[PDB]
Amino acid sequence: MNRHYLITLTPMDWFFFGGERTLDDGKSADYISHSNKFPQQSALLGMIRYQLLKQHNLLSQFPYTENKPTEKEIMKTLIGEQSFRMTERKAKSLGLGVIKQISPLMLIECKDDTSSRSIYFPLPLDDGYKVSFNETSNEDKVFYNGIECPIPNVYPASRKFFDHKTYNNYLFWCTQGNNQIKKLLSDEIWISKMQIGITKHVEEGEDNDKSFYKQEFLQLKKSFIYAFYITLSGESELSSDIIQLGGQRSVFRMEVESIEENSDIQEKYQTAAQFLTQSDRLLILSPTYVDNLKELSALCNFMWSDSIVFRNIQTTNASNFYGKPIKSSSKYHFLKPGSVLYFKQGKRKEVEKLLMDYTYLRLSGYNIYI
RNA sequence: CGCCACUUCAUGGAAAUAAAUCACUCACGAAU
Repeated sequence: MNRHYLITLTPMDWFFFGGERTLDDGKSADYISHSNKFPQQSALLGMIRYQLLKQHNLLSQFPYTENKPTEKEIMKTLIGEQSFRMTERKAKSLGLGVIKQISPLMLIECKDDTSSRSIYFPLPLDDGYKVSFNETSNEDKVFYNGIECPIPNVYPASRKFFDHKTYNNYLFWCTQGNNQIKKLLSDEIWISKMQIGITKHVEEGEDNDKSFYKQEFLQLKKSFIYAFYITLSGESELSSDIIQLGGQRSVFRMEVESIEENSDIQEKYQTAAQFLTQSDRLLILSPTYVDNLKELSALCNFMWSDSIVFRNIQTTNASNFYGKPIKSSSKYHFLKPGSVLYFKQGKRKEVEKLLMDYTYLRLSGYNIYI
């Protein structure tokens, strides 16, 4: 039937998950490139597809080449005809091969024990404060670009009011304790180094395009690994290997573990995130892509949200795999993890319906909440 | 007037003292 795996990635060296105004972008190519802390789920999909072809010896080698029909059909049945695409955001099927669903990438801490792994999540933006939202006729009201919404009274749940100077919840990641949420600073998880690189020969070149590039390489602290859950169609197999995930040939180690069958991985991820639940808000655990933010703000009053940029590399089975890849023509803005959507009385169901209507994005571990 | 010699052969003090003990300039430049 279907087969469920847990896939742990261990950084062998300093990795580089980059992208936005990255190098070789032109328009002041901006040699200084900073690494994103996580890869896009598209990178996860592509890595899975690349390794699936590696196991079956179906990769493209040598300069521009061709394909015979039967290997084309086996690539169809294994990986799919087309990469992760934003245009298929409302397709009810993943449009790929044996891959059905992947959980959002999760940060996992591996203590030196048989003891289980602690799952670390970004700290909710509302953690530490209470939002009361007093609404009995006009007593206070705010317009967000021309929409009526209640007033967000925010107090430190410890009265005073929200001092943005004290606000440091965006710098923390959380995990479950006995009954205390364990807060970890982002620096205690990711260490960064700036690298200076040049081309030695020196030929005719112009700045941002000849030499002298600086890249941010991230290292993940000792006992921390990246993980996700995958469902495969059952006629394939995933083998432990050494992978390339990210930019500048960032090399990782796959440990593929088979979890017991009949296990919906979405329920597993939500069980992991259960300790952050609050009855009055929806916690965004992974980037979300509501097609109308004004529509969402209609039913949510205070959206304690941030934004991340998403851009995808678009390739098919027959594409120049050695060349400037085709990037997604549109830049897609996603809701940062840890974002808080505060809804009206009731009305939770149709905002959840708006969030889950992107079933293709739900399957690629994006619009996940708790 | 005649005759005639012996003795002694460096001790004490001063044995280095003071002034200068590194100074100025350059402390990275150009292309990338």
